[PDB]
Amino acid sequence: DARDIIKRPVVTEESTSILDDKKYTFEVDTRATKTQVKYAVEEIFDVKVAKVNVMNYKGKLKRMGRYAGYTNKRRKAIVTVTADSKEIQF
Amino acid sequence: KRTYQPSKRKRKKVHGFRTRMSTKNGRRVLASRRRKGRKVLS
Amino acid sequence: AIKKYKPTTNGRRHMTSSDFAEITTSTPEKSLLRPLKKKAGRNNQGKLTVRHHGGGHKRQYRVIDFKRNKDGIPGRVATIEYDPNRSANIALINYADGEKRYIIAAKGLEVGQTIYSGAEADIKVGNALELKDIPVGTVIHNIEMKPGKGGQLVRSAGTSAQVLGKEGKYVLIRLNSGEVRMILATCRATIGQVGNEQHELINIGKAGRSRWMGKRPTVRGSVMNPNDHPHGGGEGKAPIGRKSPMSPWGKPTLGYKTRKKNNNSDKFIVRRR
RNA sequence: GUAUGAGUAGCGAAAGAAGGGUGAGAAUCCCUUCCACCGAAUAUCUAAGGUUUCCUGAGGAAGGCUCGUCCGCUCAGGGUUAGUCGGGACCUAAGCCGAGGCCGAUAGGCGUAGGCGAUGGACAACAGGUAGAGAUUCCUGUACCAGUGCUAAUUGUUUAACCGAUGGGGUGACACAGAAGGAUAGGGAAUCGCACGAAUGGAAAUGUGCGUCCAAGCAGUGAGUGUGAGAAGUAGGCAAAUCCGCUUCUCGCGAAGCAUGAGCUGUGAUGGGGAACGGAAGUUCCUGAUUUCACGCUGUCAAGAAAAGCCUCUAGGAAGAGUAGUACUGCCCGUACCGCAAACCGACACAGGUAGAUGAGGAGAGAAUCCUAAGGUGAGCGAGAGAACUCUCGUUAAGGAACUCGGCAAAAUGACCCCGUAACUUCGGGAGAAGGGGUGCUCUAUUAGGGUGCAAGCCCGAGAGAGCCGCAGUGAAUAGGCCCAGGCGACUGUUUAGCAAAAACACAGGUCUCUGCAAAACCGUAAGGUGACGUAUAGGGGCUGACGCCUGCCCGG
RNA sequence: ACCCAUGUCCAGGAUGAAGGUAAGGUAAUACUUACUGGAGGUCCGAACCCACGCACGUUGAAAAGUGCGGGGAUGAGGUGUG
Ligand SMILES: [K+]
Ligand SMILES: [K+]
Ligand SMILES: [Mg+2]
Ligand SMILES: [Mg+2]
Ligand SMILES: [Mg+2]
Ligand SMILES: [Mg+2]
Ligand SMILES: [Mg+2]
Ligand SMILES: [Mg+2]
Ligand SMILES: [Mg+2]
Ligand SMILES: [Mg+2]
Ligand SMILES: [Mg+2]
Ligand SMILES: [Mg+2]
Ligand SMILES: [Mg+2]
Ligand SMILES: [Mg+2]
Ligand SMILES: [Mg+2]
Ligand SMILES: [Mg+2]
Ligand SMILES: [Mg+2]
Ligand SMILES: [Mg+2]
Ligand SMILES: [Mg+2]
Ligand SMILES: [Mg+2]
Ligand SMILES: [Mg+2]
Ligand SMILES: [Mg+2]
Ligand SMILES: [Mg+2]
Ligand SMILES: [Mg+2]
Ligand SMILES: [Mg+2]
Ligand SMILES: [Mg+2]
Ligand SMILES: [Mg+2]
Ligand SMILES: [Mg+2]
Ligand SMILES: [Mg+2]
Ligand SMILES: [Mg+2]
Ligand SMILES: [Mg+2]
Ligand SMILES: [Mg+2]
Ligand SMILES: [Mg+2]
Ligand SMILES: [Mg+2]
Ligand SMILES: [Mg+2]
Repeated sequence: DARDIIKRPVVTEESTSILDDKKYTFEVDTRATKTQVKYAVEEIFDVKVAKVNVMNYKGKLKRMGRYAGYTNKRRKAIVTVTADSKEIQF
Repeated sequence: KRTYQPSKRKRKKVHGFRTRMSTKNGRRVLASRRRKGRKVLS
Repeated sequence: AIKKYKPTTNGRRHMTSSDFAEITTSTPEKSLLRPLKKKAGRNNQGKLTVRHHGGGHKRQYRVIDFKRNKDGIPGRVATIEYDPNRSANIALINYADGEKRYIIAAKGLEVGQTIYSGAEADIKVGNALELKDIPVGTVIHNIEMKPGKGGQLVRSAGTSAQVLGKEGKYVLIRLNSGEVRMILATCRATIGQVGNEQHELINIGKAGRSRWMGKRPTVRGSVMNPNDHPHGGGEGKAPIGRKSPMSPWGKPTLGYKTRKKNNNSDKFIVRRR
């Protein structure tokens, strides 16, 4: 269920700035684990993963007039690969 | 000083769901709040 | 012995204490310590049931053999030690077995002495026998009401009973209160009085020292309000405006006998104090 | 819903000014410079709490007590990276739940095993960089804990290398106070280096300013502090023990050895940081901790958590075992921001309250006080007239409590040293009694003398003389008014949160009384508990209220 | 409010209890003087806690505060967490 653990990449200026150091920012299932993410990325892209970082984000409050609600709860992994491996592209 | 001096732990362990459902008379509170239809039970 | 403090300030103006000569060590036996936790007169329910208790120095329970089940084995007395949990002092006993126990210290018990228990034990301070096997007139302590339960009756400081006779299966005992009582003869007791005879003579000398001992203030009823006490009220200092003085729950306080009138111990009681 | 008061009260403690700039628009935003405020805080960290308030870019409707081009406001995008930090998968305390069980009109109450539960215990990473927003997290280096496999050696096979409890034992594991030391943070001098070397009379140096470094880990050491060693034998430690405990002998002690142990030296470092992109100096000495050694020592009485984890012991299991080097592996939650505050509690951007770690200098006993350093701020209405009255302050002729319920308030005293000090006294006190004097600067003076040091040098600074100036020398600020007599309560303490602080409560002490232990008394229907893991030198209740001398008569009710 | 367990806080200075040692003194004790020592609901005094007096506020800055003074401040202490 690699394709279900790894939902999306996180395309932002921070992320792109960080890609040159062979680090990849993925958005992931909130129940995933660091180790699952490791083996899933290794599966899905045939890279070697050295280290995997992960943070959890609360949902931000937004409005559209009379109607408030929190954006979805996010979990952002930052995989990094062994230097002697092939890159994930974006 | 003043009378509300907050704490999450105290709040939940007094007024929380498990404290209500531990007690026969706290399940009525929840039955009564579901009967009014409140968005929030405890 | 007793130590008067010079009146260097009014908290000491008449303070006296003990000098603690009888006590040799200040390091109790860790294997025999247990914890105690102050209850302050609170209950099962959390309610203050017994007033005037709470908030002293904390303590450890020193486990004390009142039973003396260890018969025939000799025990060398190692040391005499303070116990906050009692007025008396406690003597540590290393048996030849290797076992260590505490007992009540009796008056005259010295470090270095040897201790025995059972029918073959001579009548000597520290030795525990069945009242079956103790002669009349001798002075004892740590009497038990029931065999094998443990000594239960005379345990406090400077405190002594005296044997008066036999009744077959029973034995007459003058307890410290003057009460003569019938106690079974398979019930054990120690020979001797208790070491801390000076205890009663101590002037605490300070309010704080009773607090340290764990004792809250006693408020009188003549100050309380009528809701709170039957002596309460009156538009000044008022006398006890009742037939008798009264507790906070009615139930006269002065003279009124509170012992149950149909008690099973009545006929074992030969002469009330 | 709209008036009235009414364009009124108020705009919420405080120092701003000008120049430039942006902009449709500027007291209010941005920059600069001077100025001022805090500085045991108005600084730096961080809990709890709040939960996006953080950053960036736009914006000015409303909010902001004015304004606004700005914001903790609105929109939109982003931002929180952990084997080692903290909490869990580790432990337990008070307490809570509670299989069965005991109680009980029901409902349920109690409660064993057992399990949850930190504010405590255990537990392995440090220093730098990070120009929009995180950092012991990321990156760079150097490591540590636990495990795994791969190699290379070594060892073991059933009188069994090894592991070793779910059991046993030791440690863990501990109060309060006091004192002296060692070291170190820190602070400061010269020294060294870099720049300057000067506006207004003077100085090319006894000149001015700035700085004068670096961990964890590894190896070694060590102020020192604790502690006696071996052999035998075991009525004990639910069974067992080679361990603990006990006993008996031998050798006995400012001598080792064994535990800990702050710090120190070398590495780490042919790195990093740093004052002129690069990269200088980094020595010596004084003082010196409230930190650490370390509850280590000494003393006292009020006699000062548990469990796990560690070490060992067998019970057991045992055909695989550990050693080195390698490479790999190491989960979940939190991590933004505020955090004496405009983000928490207070309806407010409220003169209130909010736990702890740090918390510099001169003078100083000092975290006092005045001024200040690093660092933060200039407090969300202003300007200008300087009038009565109100408030907060400052000074006042002569008198000096005549005021007044009353010396309410205010004024006065105030600090260090020296002389000297009453009645009374429970012999401790009264007592800082009172009442009086002296305090500055210069020279004798690198001082007599001390501390430190191998010495050079560096700190503390005792009297004395001899002089100088002022109205005045703790020249500022901070810092007791005293005495006589008396009532009450002995005292310290407590009390009507938000009118009463007291002569009221309590207090130690006295006395009566009850209570034989499944105590009495109390809570509860009962179980069950407190009492009390106590035992009449103890426990409950009533009264009195230190101490001294005493406490009389009446038992008819 | 009372309590339970567990933590933590209290700048600096002063006084100088018991005890102990030594000299004197004695037949020996007493006893005296010194030194040491470090006790206390002890003293002075910030932080911390409280709240005695007065003034101001009194459609408050505040639904109990502010300012100037005031009491305690190693203990019957203050405070945090649960
Ligand atoms: K904790
Ligand atoms: K200072
Ligand atoms: Mg994380
Ligand atoms: Mg009582
Ligand atoms: Mg009353
Ligand atoms: Mg009544
Ligand atoms: Mg009455
Ligand atoms: Mg009257
Ligand atoms: Mg009358
Ligand atoms: Mg008008
Ligand atoms: Mg006005
Ligand atoms: Mg200050
Ligand atoms: Mg902002
Ligand atoms: Mg506006
Ligand atoms: Mg737990
Ligand atoms: Mg930040
Ligand atoms: Mg932060
Ligand atoms: Mg303002
Ligand atoms: Mg005048
Ligand atoms: Mg005059
Ligand atoms: Mg008059
Ligand atoms: Mg008049
Ligand atoms: Mg006055
Ligand atoms: Mg009084
Ligand atoms: Mg009041
Ligand atoms: Mg008052
Ligand atoms: Mg009394
Ligand atoms: Mg019962
Ligand atoms: Mg009275
Ligand atoms: Mg005091
Ligand atoms: Mg006083
Ligand atoms: Mg004040
Ligand atoms: Mg004081
Ligand atoms: Mg506070
Ligand atoms: Mg609380």
